[PDB]
Amino acid sequence: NQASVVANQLIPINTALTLVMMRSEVVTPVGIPADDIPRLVSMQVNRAVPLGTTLMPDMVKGYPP
Repeated sequence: NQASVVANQLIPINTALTLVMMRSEVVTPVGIPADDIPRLVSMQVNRAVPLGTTLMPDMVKGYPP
């Protein structure tokens, strides 16, 4: 029942995250926790993230839990 951040649209490379890009969903494997969505705003991804992909810690520049 742990929810993760999932891409609500394709997120292009080297693009700053906004709220409309991030939804929460119970997926496996588990990625960045959904509660970290506010922290992620304005952070950039280091690769394109397709629609429906779980955001993982290694995808986000500067992310540490």
